[PDB]
Amino acid sequence: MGKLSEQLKHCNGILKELLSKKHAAYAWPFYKPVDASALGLHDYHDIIKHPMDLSTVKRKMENRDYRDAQEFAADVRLMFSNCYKYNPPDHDVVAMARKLQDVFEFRYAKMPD
Ligand SMILES: CCC(=O)c1c[nH]c(C(=O)NC)c1
Repeated sequence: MGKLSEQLKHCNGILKELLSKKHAAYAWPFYKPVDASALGLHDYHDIIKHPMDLSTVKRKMENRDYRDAQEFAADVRLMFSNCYKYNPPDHDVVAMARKLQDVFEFRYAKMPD
């Protein structure tokens, strides 16, 4: 297969891992779009202009929306950045984001050339 295909297989592997039971204890806040209204976060969409979550990343991967690994990584990192922008840095969800980003960055680094 081509490099872009092989790199997107690596990306799909990472996505499956981020959604796996292994990481569920800290990944679960990132599974679905933030329901701002339901959670009482009435300022969320004033602060976060581009919401992102792992179900949206999964839909985009399934729809062949991602043309390369860089585009995939941009959405996963946008998801983490939204968490660091919105939440005070001492909040539990930020610790969970940092742990899941550690999983992401270390495996993303193993991208086949
Ligand atoms: C009620 C508080 C709450 O559930 C929450 C706060 N921040 C987030 C978040 O950034 N989720 C990605 C969720």
